[PDB]
Amino acid sequence: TIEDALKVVLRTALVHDGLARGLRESTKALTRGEALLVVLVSSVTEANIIKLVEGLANDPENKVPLIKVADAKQLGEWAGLGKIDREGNARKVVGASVVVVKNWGAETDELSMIMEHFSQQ
RNA sequence: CACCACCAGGAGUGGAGCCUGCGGCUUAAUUUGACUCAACACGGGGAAACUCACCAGGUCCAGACACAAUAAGGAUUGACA
Ligand SMILES: [Mg+2]
Ligand SMILES: [Mg+2]
Ligand SMILES: [Mg+2]
Ligand SMILES: [Mg+2]
Repeated sequence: TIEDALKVVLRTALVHDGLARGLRESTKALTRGEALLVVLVSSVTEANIIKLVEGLANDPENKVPLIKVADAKQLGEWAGLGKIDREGNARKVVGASVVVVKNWGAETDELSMIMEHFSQQ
């Protein structure tokens, strides 16, 4: 439970339609006040998705949430991309790089837990 | 036995001009069914479009669902001039 509970803050976020999944979507979404928590890959390739979304979320005003995690293929199952098959093993999905969140669909204590790790260590 | 037969009759039709239905001819198409009574102002069929089925052209999917493929560093949709 050492900071891999970001799945459950994302999973309750999806049920209240609050993930602007996708490089195009996220970049559009976080170029407004919608940017509420952001999740990034470490690096996929060629370093420029890494440059681009970081510079937009590093604006000179308060809107700087940023969380740095591992490769994208896991991350799509960490978000909602449907591969349930009513819990069956089959992965029919792809992996996203940048998920930006709006409104997080919840009141979770893990939601309480997560920002504090984002704030204090 | 019977004016969907005759008798004694009446009013006609068949002639004419138009209206309408069928065959034919023509047509890109002149959509089609029904040929004695028991087909032919019949399909309640008096069709400008629609009806509409025919002809000449142009859109759309309104091809459920399942399994594969594709694919959030975009599977696909819409459009101003
Ligand atoms: Mg006459
Ligand atoms: Mg007729
Ligand atoms: Mg007729
Ligand atoms: Mg037709």
